[PDB]
Amino acid sequence: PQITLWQRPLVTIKIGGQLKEALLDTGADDTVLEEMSLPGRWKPKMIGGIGGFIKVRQYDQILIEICGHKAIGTVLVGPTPVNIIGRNLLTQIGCTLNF
Amino acid sequence: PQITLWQRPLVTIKIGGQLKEALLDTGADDTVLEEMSLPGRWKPKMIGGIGGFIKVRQYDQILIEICGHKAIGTVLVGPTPVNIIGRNLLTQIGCTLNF
Ligand SMILES: O=c1oc2c(c(O)c1[C@H](c1cccc(NS(=O)(=O)c3ccccc3)c1)C1CC1)CCCCCC2
Repeated sequence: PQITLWQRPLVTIKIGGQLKEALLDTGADDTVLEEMSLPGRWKPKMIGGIGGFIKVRQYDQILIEICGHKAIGTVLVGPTPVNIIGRNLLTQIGCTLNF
Repeated sequence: PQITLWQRPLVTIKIGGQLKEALLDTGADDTVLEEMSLPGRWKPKMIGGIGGFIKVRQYDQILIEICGHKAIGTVLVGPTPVNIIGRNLLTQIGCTLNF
């Protein structure tokens, strides 16, 4: 579809059988989500934001559906203010900027 | 124009007669710039994100040139790690997100 930016670009995602809400963020390289349980083993990571660094748990090859589109890649879990969909997954669904 | 997201979406902007490079961010409500001097009165504020809150100085009605287009709007000045162009200026040059 086409999304204008007069209000926050929020979308529904289906992950692990449940529906959740997330923000489409072109400035982020990675996808970051709130504290939840995921299958498999994990590895550690530090990412910096506008207010400092945070430690996160990294999970690879997770399936996640965004507005009917399917993607499979890395997802990070940690203390974030909202769920974030970043460039790593925006490229899989073929999303672009237009002005 | 159409921009892909295989790499970071960086652009050059002109403010206060100074050249700067910035990141197009659909997730940010406002525009936040690194510590610099601007003319006028300003009000202190707190904005939060990944990692916590930061204190900034808010200036209103600042003119900015972004990739050939003029725009007017609020600008927040403070210790952000990188220059960010948010939704309040992006809407003014009619940028949309498409997939
Ligand atoms: O915190 C972040 O860290 C980074 C990026 C990013 O897009 C954010 C976001 C952000 C940005 C600007 C202002 C606000 N604060 S706000 O008031 O505009 C806001 C508050 C809550 C929710 C959304 C927006 C929040 C966070 C919401 C996700 C990516 C770009 C590069 C910078 C470093 C990483």
